[PDB]
Amino acid sequence: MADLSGVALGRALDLIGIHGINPLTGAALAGTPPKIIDTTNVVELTTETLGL
Amino acid sequence: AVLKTSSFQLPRHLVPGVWQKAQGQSVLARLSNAEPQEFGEQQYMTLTAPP
Repeated sequence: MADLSGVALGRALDLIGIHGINPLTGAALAGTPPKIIDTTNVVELTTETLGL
Repeated sequence: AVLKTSSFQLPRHLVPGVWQKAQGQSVLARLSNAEPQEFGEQQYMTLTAPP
């Protein structure tokens, strides 16, 4: 349990900075904060591009 | 008639050793190391979910 606490605080940075979700409940953070996945630069995988 | 070895009915020579097809060995004995165990059921602790 002591070891698992450290990794839970490490993982939170990615879940906040990339996704804007609260890790415990998995729900979105309330403020509509900036998150990396806000970007309009999406490449979306069709069944032709999936596998490349 | 001519005498032939046919009339003697001679026994065959036994040749030493046995010819055998090989047997496939245990994979689990090579992929998993044996742990020392005392006689009976063992119990192992697992982490079910992290905090």
